Amino acid sequence: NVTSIALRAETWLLAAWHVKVPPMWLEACINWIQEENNNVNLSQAQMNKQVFEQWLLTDLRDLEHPLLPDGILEIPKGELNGFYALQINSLVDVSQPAYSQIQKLRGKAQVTPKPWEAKPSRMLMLQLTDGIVQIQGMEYQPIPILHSDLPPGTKILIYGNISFRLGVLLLKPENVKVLGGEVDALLEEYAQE
Repeated sequence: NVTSIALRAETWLLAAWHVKVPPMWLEACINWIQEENNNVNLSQAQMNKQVFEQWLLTDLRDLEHPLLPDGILEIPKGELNGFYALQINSLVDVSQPAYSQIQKLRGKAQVTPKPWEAKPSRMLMLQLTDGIVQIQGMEYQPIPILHSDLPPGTKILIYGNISFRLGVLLLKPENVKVLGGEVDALLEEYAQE
């Protein structure tokens, strides 16, 4: 009964959202959901939905379930292929701060060229994790769906062919989908700074 529920929920999580979870966490999650709803007989569809929502609010470190390939941090330059439903511990634009510093360092008939210099585009740097390893994700090309206010713990789907350099993923719009969620436990950490 319970294992059947777990197997169907696990298949659904992977099939629908590319989410991968440890069986021990999953069965405990199902038990917890039944005890919360005071209902032992929720439909599979409703159980699937609530399990996914619990996952979105879960700190991936709790799962102790590796997602990323072993050796991504050791290869100086390469490409990552696959679907990874990861977690954003935090993010910040690194472009504006660097540009700012440079500006200060910049300053410190007759015609004079005044060669247009547009504002360097936003550069979001994400501190990512699958709960086991931590890696960085750079906004290599504009990715509007991402923004500096996404809460710590936000779950994000990283997929396709992704180039990486020195432990940093060079993310492009076609490699990202925001799944949402947040980790309350983490919101307490970064909201202090």
